[PDB]
Amino acid sequence: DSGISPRAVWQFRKMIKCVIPGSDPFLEYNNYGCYCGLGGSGTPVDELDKCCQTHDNCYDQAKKLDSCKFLLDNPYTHTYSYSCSGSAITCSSKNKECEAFICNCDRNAAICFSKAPYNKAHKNLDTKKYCQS
Repeated sequence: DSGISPRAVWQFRKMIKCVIPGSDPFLEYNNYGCYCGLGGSGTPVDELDKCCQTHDNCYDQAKKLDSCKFLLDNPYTHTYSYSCSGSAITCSSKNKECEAFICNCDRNAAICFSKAPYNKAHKNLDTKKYCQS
């Protein structure tokens, strides 16, 4: 399997631009700390990492919904509709059950990330050293 995290799923890539400037900010939010990769272990290393853990937990909860089958197999399985004005992000009422749920996971993550300092030293942290459980 590709081992893709929620932060590589297609619509998250778009939504994160509501609050983080730049062309492809999603890349910054993959494989950072102990949790911004797929799953994770150990204690989150900073506030941004805590946001990732919660985002991961949110998608794990999503997996309990029957229409969330295949979620995280690749970036393209689920889409959804949202709008945003900075951190004012609205998940469209017309979203179906799984779509709505992951939109809300992404929204919560985007808002969390808008408040978390980006600590470059933690990008591709040595998880074998710092992320032991």
